[PDB]
Amino acid sequence: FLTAEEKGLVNGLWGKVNVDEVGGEALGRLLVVYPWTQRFFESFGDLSSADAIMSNAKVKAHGKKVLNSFSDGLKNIDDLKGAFAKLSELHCDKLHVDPENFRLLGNVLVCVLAHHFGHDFNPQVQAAFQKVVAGVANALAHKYH
Amino acid sequence: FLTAEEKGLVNGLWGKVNVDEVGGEALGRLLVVYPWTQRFFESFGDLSSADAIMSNAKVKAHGKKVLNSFSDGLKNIDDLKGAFAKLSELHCDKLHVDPENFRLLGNVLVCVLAHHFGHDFNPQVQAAFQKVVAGVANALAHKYH
Amino acid sequence: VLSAADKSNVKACWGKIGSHAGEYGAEALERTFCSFPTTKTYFPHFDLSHGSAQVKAHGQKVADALTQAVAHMDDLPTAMSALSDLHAYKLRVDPVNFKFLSHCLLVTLACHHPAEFTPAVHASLDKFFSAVSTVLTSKYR
Amino acid sequence: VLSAADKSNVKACWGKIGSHAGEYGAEALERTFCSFPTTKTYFPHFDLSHGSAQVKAHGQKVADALTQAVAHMDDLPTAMSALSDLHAYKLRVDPVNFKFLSHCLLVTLACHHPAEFTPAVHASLDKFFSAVSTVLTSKYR
Ligand code: HEM
Ligand code: HEM
Ligand code: HEM
Ligand code: HEM
Repeated sequence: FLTAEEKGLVNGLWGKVNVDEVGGEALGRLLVVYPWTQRFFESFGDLSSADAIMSNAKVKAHGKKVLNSFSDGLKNIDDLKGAFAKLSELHCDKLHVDPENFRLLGNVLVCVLAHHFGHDFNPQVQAAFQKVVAGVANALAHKYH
Repeated sequence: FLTAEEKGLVNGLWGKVNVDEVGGEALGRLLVVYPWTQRFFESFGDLSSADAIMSNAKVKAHGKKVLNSFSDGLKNIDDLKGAFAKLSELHCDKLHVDPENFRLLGNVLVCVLAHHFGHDFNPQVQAAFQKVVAGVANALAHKYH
Repeated sequence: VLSAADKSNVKACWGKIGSHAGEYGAEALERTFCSFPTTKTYFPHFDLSHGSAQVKAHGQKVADALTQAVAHMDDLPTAMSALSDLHAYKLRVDPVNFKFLSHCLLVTLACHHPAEFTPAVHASLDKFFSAVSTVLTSKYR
Repeated sequence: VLSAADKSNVKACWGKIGSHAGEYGAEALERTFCSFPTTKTYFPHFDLSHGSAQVKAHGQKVADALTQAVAHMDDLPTAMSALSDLHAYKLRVDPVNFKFLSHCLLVTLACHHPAEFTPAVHASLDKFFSAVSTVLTSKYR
C-alpha cells in the first residue's frame, strides 16, 4: 500500500510529532474551519469561539485519541481496512457521520503538520501523508451500510 | 468484491443485455448529456446533434468495446485492479482523462439499463450495479501517476 | 445556464409524470438510500425501511419542491431561497449527496417513462436537477 | 458569505506574503501535481519536473489572479469573469481539483507563515479560496 520510500518519509516525520498536542490542534481546527462539524461534539461543552474551541479540554483529549488512531493505523498500513473496521461501524451506526467529512479531518491534520514542520514539510513528505489520510478515510468509510 | 446475492443480480441482468448496442447507447448519451466530453472524440466525426451522435457508427463501435471491458471486469470482479490496469494507464498516459469523469459513464450506463429493463431494474438490482460501476471507476483510476 | 429547449423538455416530461411525481420522489429516495447508503446518515431519526410511509411522505415534498422549480426555472435562486437555507443551516449536506439523488431520480424517470427519456431529455433533466442542487448547496462556501 | 474579519484576515495574510506570491503559487501547484497526480492531466503540454520554468510561470499567473481576488472580495464574480469561462467551459476542470489546489495553497501558507496561520486565519483563507473557485466553476453547462 505504501512504498518503503514513502514509509520512511511518513514514520520519519511521525516520530517527531508531539503526540500530546497535534491531535487536539487538528480536531480544534476541524471545528473552527468547518463549523457544522461542531453539532457532533456538543457533549464537549463550550464551542462558541475559536479561542474556546482551541482551549477546550475535551476537544484536546478527543484529538489525542484520534491521533493515536492514525498512529496505530500507521502500524497496520498494509491492512487499514481491518484496523478501522470497528471505528467505521461506530461512525456509521452510532455517530451518523457522512464519510465526506472524513476528508476534512485528514486535510486539517496535514495543515497542522505543515504549520508545525514548516520547511521540513516538503512536497514529497506531503504527498505521502496525503496517501495515508486518504486510505485511513476510505477505511473509515468501508463499513457503512 | 460482491456478495453471492449481488453477484446473481449483477450477472442475472447482464445475461439479458444486448452487447452490440447497450454500450453504444451509453457512450452516445455520455456525449449528449455531457457535450464537453466530445473534446476527447473529435476523430469520431459528426458529433453535432443528438441524432448525429446516436446514429454514429464509430460511437457504436467504441461503445461496444467499452461494454466488453465492463464484462471483462464482471468475469474478474475479484481483481478489478488487475483487469483494468492497462486501461487505467491508457486513459492516464495517453488520453489524459480526469478520473473524476469515469463515474459519468458509469452513471449514463446505469440509466440505459434503467431505460431498457424498467420495473426489473429494481432498487436492490441498481445498488449492486453501483458497486460494480464504482469498482470499475476505481480500477480505471488506480494507475494514474 | 439552461437553454430554451432544456426548459421545454423538463416541462413536457414533467407533464408526462403528472400524478406520479410523489411516487417518483419516494422511489428516488428509496434508490438513493439503497444505492448510496451514506446518505442515510442525514436521516438518523427516520424509518428508512423498504416502503416506509415516512420516506413516501418525504418523497412527496421533494417532488413538490421540484414541481415548484419547474414552474420557476427562470430564477431558481429566488424560488428556492427558503429551501437553500434548510440544506445549509440546519443540515449542511455535502454536495455529493445531491449528485446521488439527481442520478437516482433520472434512473427513476427512465424506469417509468423510457419512451420520453430520450438522450436529449435525459440531458435537459440532468442540467435541471443539477441547477436545483446548485441553489440548494449555495449558502455553503 | 465572507465576513469583515475574513476580509481583513485575508488581506493581512496577503500583505505578509508580499513579493513571495508567485513563488508560493509555484509551490502550491507543484504540491498539487505531486499529492494529487490526476490534476496533472489538465497540463499535458507542460514540463512538470521540480524547477520547471513553465510551472514557475503559471505559478505567477495564479498568484496574480488571487492577488487581484484579494482586492475584489465583495465582487469576485466581476473580477474573475474571463477566468470563470476558461476553467468552467473552455478547459472543463472538475470542481474537485479546485479543492486539491486550494488545500495545497493552505499547506504552502502554513509552511511559510506559521505565526500568521492561526485557526481563524486558516478558516478565512479556506472560505476565500472556496469562494474564488466557486466563481471559476460557475460557467459550466
Ligand atoms: C479522519 C477521519 C476520522 C478519524 C480517524 C476519527 C477517529 C475517531 C476515533 C478514534 C474515535 C473514538 C474516540 C473515543 O471516543 O474513544 C472517534 C469518535 C468520534 N468521532 Fe471521529 N474520526 C474521524 C472523523 C470524524 C469526523 C469528520 C467527525 C464529525 C464531523 C467525527 C465525529 C466523531 C464523534 C462525535 C466521536 C465520539 C466522540 C465522543 O463522544 O467522545 N469523526 N473518531
Ligand atoms: C469507467 C468508464 C470508462 C470505461 C470502462 C472506458 C473504457 C475504454 C475502453 C475499453 C477503451 C478502448 C476502446 C478500444 O480498444 O477501441 C477506451 C478508450 C478511450 N476512452 Fe474510455 N472508458 C471510460 C471512461 C472514459 C471517459 C470518461 C472518457 C472521456 C470523457 C474516455 C475517453 C476515451 C477515449 C478518447 C478513448 C480512445 C478512443 C479512440 O480509440 O478514439 N473514457 N475507454
Ligand atoms: C433535488 C434536491 C433536493 C430537494 C428538492 C429536496 C427537497 C426537500 C424538501 C421539500 C424538504 C421539506 C422540508 C421543508 O419544507 O422545510 C427537505 C428537507 C430535508 N432534506 Fe432535502 N431535498 C433535496 C436533496 C437532499 C439531499 C441529497 C439530502 C441528503 C442526503 C437531503 C436531506 C434533507 C433532510 C435531512 C431534510 C429535513 C428532513 C427532516 O429532518 O425531517 N435533501 N428537502
Ligand atoms: C485558485 C484557483 C485558480 C486560479 C486563480 C487559476 C488561475 C489561472 C490563471 C491565472 C491562468 C492563466 C490564464 C492566462 O495565462 O491567460 C489559468 C489557466 C489554466 N488553469 Fe487555472 N487557476 C485556478 C485553478 C485551476 C485548477 C484547479 C486547475 C486544474 C487542475 C486549473 C487548470 C488550468 C489550466 C489547464 C489552464 C491553462 C494553462 C495554460 O495553458 O497555460 N486551474 N488559471
